[PDB]
Amino acid sequence: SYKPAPFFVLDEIDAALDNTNIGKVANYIKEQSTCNFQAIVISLKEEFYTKAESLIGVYPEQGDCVISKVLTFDLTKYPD
Amino acid sequence: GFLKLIEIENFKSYKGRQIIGPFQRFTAIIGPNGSGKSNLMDAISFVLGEKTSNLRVKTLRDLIHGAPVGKPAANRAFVSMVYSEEGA
Amino acid sequence: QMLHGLQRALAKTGAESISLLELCRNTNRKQAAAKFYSFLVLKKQQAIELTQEEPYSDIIATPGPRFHI
Ligand SMILES: Nc1ncnc2c1ncn2[C@@H]1O[C@H](COP(=O)(O)OP(=O)(O)O)[C@@H](O)[C@H]1O
Repeated sequence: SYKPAPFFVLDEIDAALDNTNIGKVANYIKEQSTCNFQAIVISLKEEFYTKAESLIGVYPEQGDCVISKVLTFDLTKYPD
Repeated sequence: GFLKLIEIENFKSYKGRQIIGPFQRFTAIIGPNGSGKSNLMDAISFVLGEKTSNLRVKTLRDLIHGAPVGKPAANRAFVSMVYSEEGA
Repeated sequence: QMLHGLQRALAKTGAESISLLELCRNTNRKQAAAKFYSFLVLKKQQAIELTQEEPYSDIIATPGPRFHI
């Protein structure tokens, strides 16, 4: 809020939380990202990115080593 | 404006050139353990520039694809971002 | 349970191509996300092959090696 960053990266900040706090931060970033900042996260708890508007899946693949592959998923065409 | 998308070459389980999707106002990167996802953030910091230790890596010749095992993909890596801002 | 649900889902048509969007035609957001993660974890166990080429389309699921028929 003092010195803005054009976009954000957030590593798993929903660490030990329950559904209430993750709902708090998700609602905050939904109301606050839309006109202040881009923000991208990594998570596992489904409600946090339930509020998301786009999703980046990655599938790892076997071989001599791992090769990861990208796919994209829309989220802004769904009810409630 | 914001960051549109990111391009990577021969860096942390990313063989060749693959165009990562355009970034909306709030997206997310989800996947199980060991899926190779924090490395995207590592590349973000790398093209922004930061010391190697915080990227869980040393000597910065291990960052190439295949180097942690011991056999690098090549001696050659690109990383590239595109910033999108208003005014087209 | 999801593996057997796909086993009957394949046998109804037999076109070896399961649509993600077809399964979530008449459900809410939460169960649709649960189904998406279900396809994800079934892909993880190497039981099924899922194809998606362009950045935004429906995901095509076909039986993999460990499909259990
Ligand atoms: N250049 C590389 N080539 C192949 N595998 C790698 C490479 N660098 C790291 N890995 C491995 O990939 C696995 C996935 O973890 P990592 O890529 O660090 O991201 P994340 O923590 O998101 O899973 C780890 O076991 C890591 O050691």
